Amino acid sequence: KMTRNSWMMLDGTKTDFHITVRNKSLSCAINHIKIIPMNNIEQMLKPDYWKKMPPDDLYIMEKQLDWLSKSCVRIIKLITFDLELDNTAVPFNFTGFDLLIEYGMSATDESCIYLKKLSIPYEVTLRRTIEVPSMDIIPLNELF
Amino acid sequence: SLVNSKLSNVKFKFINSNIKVIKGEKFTMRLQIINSSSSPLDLVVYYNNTINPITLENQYQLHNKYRKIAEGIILLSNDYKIPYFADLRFIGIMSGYYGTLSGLKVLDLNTNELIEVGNGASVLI
Repeated sequence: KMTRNSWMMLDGTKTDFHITVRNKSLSCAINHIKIIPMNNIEQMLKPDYWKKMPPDDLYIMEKQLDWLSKSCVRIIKLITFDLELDNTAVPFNFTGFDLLIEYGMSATDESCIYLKKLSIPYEVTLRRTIEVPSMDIIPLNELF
Repeated sequence: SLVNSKLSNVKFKFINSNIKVIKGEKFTMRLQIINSSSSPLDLVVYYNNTINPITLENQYQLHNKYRKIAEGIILLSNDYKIPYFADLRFIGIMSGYYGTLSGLKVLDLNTNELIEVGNGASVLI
């Protein structure tokens, strides 16, 4: 459970490891470095609004609530591992955005899709820093 | 100088002199608000830079009046919440005699009446 950020592109290196059960405390052989969350949100939100430019009756506006989290996932390869560097990169976030989650995939295989799920809760609020609530357009005619 | 209200005891005057000289650059303009202190607050300004959409020569005379009201000056702090004294912030684009510069409208947020301040002038030469 972390805390709030402003509209900057910050990063998170969380302290506690998850469980991630395997043989023993040997190396996980593929460790993520740039996790990059909120690089799903800029190909959710523009396909939200560019089908909001006709009237809304689409399947993307059909009782969907995956914008409350926009929960990405981190996939890996073949024990407990401390959390990586996030680079959360918040610049295009809606005002209804209030939470995140990370269903981490714990892989191990010989010739098999044998995985598990490891999920994290994250609460974060927003600094509404600056807003432009209006615009208007004026032409001109004088040479100065 | 002064115009009285329609709803409250509020009166509007301009402390700076109503005939004033400026070029096309920036200038400082200052407005009096004196009322009764029963609800001494919640007025808003806005200049409303849009054309009032409106005989043929009068048909192109009322338009050319309105197209130099709504294009001449621009108010650089519109939606100014008042709280007495306020220095309203304009810059003018094109030049002329803007006697009774009549775009700017204050309004009482309870019981919305379109209060107008049709006073003041500005030559821009």
